[PDB]
Amino acid sequence: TIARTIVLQESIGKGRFGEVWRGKWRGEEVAVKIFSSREERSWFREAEIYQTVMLRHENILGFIAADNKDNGTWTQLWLVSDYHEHGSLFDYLNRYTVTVEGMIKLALSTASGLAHLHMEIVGTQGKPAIAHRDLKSKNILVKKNGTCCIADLGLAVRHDSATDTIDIAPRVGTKRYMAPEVLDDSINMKHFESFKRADIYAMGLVFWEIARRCSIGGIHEDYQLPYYDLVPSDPSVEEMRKVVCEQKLRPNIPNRWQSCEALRVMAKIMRECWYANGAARLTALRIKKTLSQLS
Ligand SMILES: NC(=O)c1ccc(-c2nc(-c3ccccn3)c(-c3ccc4c(c3)OCO4)[nH]2)cc1
Repeated sequence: TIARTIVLQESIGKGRFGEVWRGKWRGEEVAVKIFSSREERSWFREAEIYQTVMLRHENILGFIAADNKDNGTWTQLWLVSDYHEHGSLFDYLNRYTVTVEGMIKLALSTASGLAHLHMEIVGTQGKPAIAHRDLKSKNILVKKNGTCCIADLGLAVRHDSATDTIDIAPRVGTKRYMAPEVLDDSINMKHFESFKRADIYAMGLVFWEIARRCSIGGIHEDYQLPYYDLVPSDPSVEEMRKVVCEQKLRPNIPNRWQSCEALRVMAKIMRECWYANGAARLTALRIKKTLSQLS
C-alpha cells in the first residue's frame, strides 16, 4: 500500500547508489529513491538507519517507507521520503543569495539536525548516537520554510554506548569534505567520537559555503565548493591530503565577514570546526546553542 500506490513523475537526480524521482502518493509529492536488486545491501542499510527508533526530527529528512515494487520483469527496491521542492542546499546556494536571517536559519537548522543525529537518547525507546560520515551541501535539503534537513544516511554508523562499539565494521564519503584525520588515515575508527568529530569538520565547510552567499548591502561571494581554489573538481585523497594535511590550508575567510557580527560568529565557528585535532573541535550541540543565541 506504499510503492503500489505511488506514480513516478520526474527524474530528479542520482544518489550514491540509486536514482531519485519525484512521485505522487495519495495526491502528495514524495521523493522516491530506487535501487536495483544488486544494490540490496545499500538500500537495506539506508532503510535500517532511517528506521532507527526516535530518529524523526524537523532537521532530518522525513522517512516514509522502504518497499519493493515488481514491475513484471525486475524488482525495484524503494525508499520513500518527504519531498522538498528547493532540493539540496548545494542547489539552493547556487540559485540564491541569503539574508543574515536566512544564513542563520540554514546554519542553525543544519547544526540542530546534526546535534540530534549525534545525540544518544537514553530510555526504553532509546535512540543510539549516529554519525553521518558523508555530510555535504549536496545531501542537506532546504525546506519551504527556509530550514534544512539532513539526508543520505546510508553511510551512517550507530553507537552502542555501554560497550563503546559501532554497529558495522567501518575511507568512505566525499573526498573534498574528508577531515584531516580521515585523509591521512590516522583516525581511530574503533572510537565513535572520532566519527562525530569528522562530521563537525565537514559541517564547518558547509557553513563556509552558506556564509559566502550571505548578501549584505549588495555584497556577497560567488557560489563555490570548499577548496575550489586549491584542488581539481573531482579531487583524489592524495590531492586533498597535500592541501589539508601537509600545507595545512582551509577555506579562506573573506575580510568583509569581520564587518558583521553574524558573519564574525560564523567565521569563528568555522575555525573551531577546522582544527586538525578532532578533539579540539566544537560539538554540534555547542554550535546549536551559539547559533540559537545569535538567532
Ligand atoms: N550526492 C549524494 O551523495 C546524495 C545526495 C542526495 C541524496 C538524496 N537522497 C534522497 C532521498 C533519500 C531517501 C528517500 C528519497 N530520497 C534525496 C532527496 C529527498 C527528497 C527530495 C529530494 C532529494 O529532492 C526533492 O526532495 N536526495 C542521496 C545522495
